[PDB]
Amino acid sequence: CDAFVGTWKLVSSENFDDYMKEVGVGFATRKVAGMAKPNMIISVNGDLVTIRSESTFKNTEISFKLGVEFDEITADDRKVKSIITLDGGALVQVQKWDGKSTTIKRKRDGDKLVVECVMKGVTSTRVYERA
Ligand SMILES: COC(=O)c1sc(-c2cccs2)cc1NC(=O)/C=C\C(=O)O
Repeated sequence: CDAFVGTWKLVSSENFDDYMKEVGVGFATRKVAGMAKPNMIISVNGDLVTIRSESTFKNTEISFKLGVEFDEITADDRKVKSIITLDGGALVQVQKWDGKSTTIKRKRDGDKLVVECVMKGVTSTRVYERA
């Protein structure tokens, strides 16, 4: 996942509130998520990949190996089982909890890192560029 390594800053967000509503995120948390201007910092050390999200409002970090299930507490405070794979050159994360699932796809497109979050056909698109 060398293509993904770096510090990325948010440049656009589309349909994020509706996505969060579909997942079940509370009103106040959606408000915070909507106004935050996060950086996404991706690094690799051998077979261990780390993805950090940082803003004045919230900091999250996951460290994982491709294709190995791990436990995660999400930014919106869900406890999920996550599996991340490299699928068509994209990093694809599936989160499962309470019999539900959502997919977060991170892809490289030109100079952009495009993040697509989908649940039950509701999709948010958040685009990042190098900081
Ligand atoms: C279902 O809930 C989510 O998808 C939440 S809550 C949240 C928060 C940030 C700060 C407080 S809560 C961020 C996200 N998600 C993305 O932020 C996912 C895409 C990204 O990395 O840009």
